[PDB]
Amino acid sequence: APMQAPVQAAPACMASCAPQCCGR
Repeated sequence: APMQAPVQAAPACMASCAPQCCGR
């Protein structure tokens, strides 16, 4: 049971397009 880092699910968020593709 290895402890993994959960990914907060973003809404179509991409750095290059962020923070617009991340809505805000």
